[PDB]
Order: sequence, then structure tokens, then C-alpha cells
Amino acid sequence: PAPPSIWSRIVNFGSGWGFWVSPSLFITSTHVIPQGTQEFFGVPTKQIQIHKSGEFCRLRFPKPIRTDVTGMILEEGAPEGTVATLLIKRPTGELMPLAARMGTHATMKIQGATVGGQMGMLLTLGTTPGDCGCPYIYKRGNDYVVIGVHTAAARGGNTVICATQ
Ligand SMILES: CCOC(=O)CC[C@H](C[C@@H]1CCNC1=O)NC(=O)[C@@H](CC(=O)[C@@H](NC(=O)c1cc(C)on1)C(C)C)Cc1ccc(F)cc1
Repeated sequence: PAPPSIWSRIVNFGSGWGFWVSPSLFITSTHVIPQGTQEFFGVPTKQIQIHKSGEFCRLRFPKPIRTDVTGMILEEGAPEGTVATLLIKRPTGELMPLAARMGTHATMKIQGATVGGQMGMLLTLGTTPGDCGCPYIYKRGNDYVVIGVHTAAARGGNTVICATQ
């Protein structure tokens, strides 16, 4: 499960979703970002500072946009064995948190491409196309930590991939 504040940060972004780590820090997947728009949330792309590390896409805006959200902790993956939660929203509005025991951090070969991220293993419906960009989060003490965004889900198994950095 997750609090309603963490869920509010997830917003539709092109083919998938994106997560407001802070009023001005927006993370998403490289596969889902729209490649034809010169504006994001009314802010010109010329003012936005984008840094991409594989399928992890980082958007820094000049001004704060979502002043309602507190700034969370963003880190490169979670300790091996950490049971994280994949907060995937669906178009219908249904909320579908999935429990995923994170695993090895590594550079992977996904469909002939190279992706830095962390493997995960879903526990006990599943992920689908249009889910990339949704965040992985786990609770550390009393603080919430986001570790990456969804990127792929190997077929013939419950292996999921959490792009990082
Ligand atoms: C093209 C449409 O694009 C989208 O809509 C993005 C959403 C889907 C969501 C998947 C979709 C289903 N369940 C899910 O969670 N993502 C992808 O399709 C990715 C490919 C896979 O998931 C493949 N996985 C692996 O190759 C793979 C290999 C290992 C190892 O782990 N995963 C296939 C499962 C489709 C796209 C991709 C390609 C090359 C990369 F560098 C990085 C990413």
C-alpha cells in the first residue's frame, strides 16, 4: 500500500506515467517521454534541464510546479532483498500497487539495448505496456525512498526492471 500523497505525484506522461519527486523534479522513462512537444506542463523544454541515464529520465524545471508535494529521497536502487512497491496507475484510474523484492543492480541487455537499473521479482495481476515511468518506492524508517521507474518486464516470468540513476 502507499499514502495518498505519494500516489498524487504519479501523472500521465506520453505513452506512460511520471513521478514528481519534488515540486520541480520530475522523473519518467525514456521510452514514454513525448519526442515532439516543445512544452511540458506549460514550461518550455528550453527551460527544462533533462538528464537521461539509460531509461531513467530526469526533468528539472526552473520554477516549482507541484508545491503541494514534499521533496522525497531519490536513490540509485535499493539494497538487494528490499521489498519495494511498484506504484502503477492504470488509465481507468485504478491504483495497482505491486510488491517486488528488488535484486541485483546491473547493466542489462533489453531488446538489444543497454539499460542501467535493478532487477525485481513480483510477489503473487501483473505489469503491462503503458506502465513504464511508474515509480518504485520502499519505506525506510519513517521516510519514503523512490529508487527508479519501471522499464521492462521479462516474459515467461515475474522479473521486472527498475531503471535507476
Ligand atoms: C514498445 C512499447 O513501449 C512501452 O509501452 C513501454 C512499456 C513496457 C512495459 C512492459 C511490457 C510488459 N510488462 C511490462 O512491464 N516496456 C517495454 O516494452 C520494454 C521492453 C520489454 O518490456 C520486454 N522485456 C525485456 O526485454 C526484458 C529482458 C529482461 C532480462 O527483462 N526484461 C518485453 C517484456 C516486452 C521497452 C524497452 C526496450 C528496450 C530497453 F532497453 C528498455 C525498455
